[PDB]
Amino acid sequence: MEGVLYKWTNYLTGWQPRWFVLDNGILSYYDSQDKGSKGSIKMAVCEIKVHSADNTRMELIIPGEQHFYMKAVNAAERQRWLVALGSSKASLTDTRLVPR
Repeated sequence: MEGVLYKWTNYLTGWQPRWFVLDNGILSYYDSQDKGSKGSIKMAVCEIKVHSADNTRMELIIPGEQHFYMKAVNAAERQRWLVALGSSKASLTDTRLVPR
């Protein structure tokens, strides 16, 4: 699978588009669909977090190593990425009650 996902940089530069490519359990990310990758992550050790409130955002977390925040172009895209990235994983759902 391949396509654009936005990567959260920081509060100032915010969402920046990158080209992502999933192959053999490795999610690689490039500046543009155009020589070799400029980065990658091992899906095998990665957890994926998604909030019920939002339909495009997702968070990749490598326990003990790091956490990032991604955003698909649209809701349909995100689902597509989720199936590809996480169909083999188990899910754990938590609900939190907070002051209004």
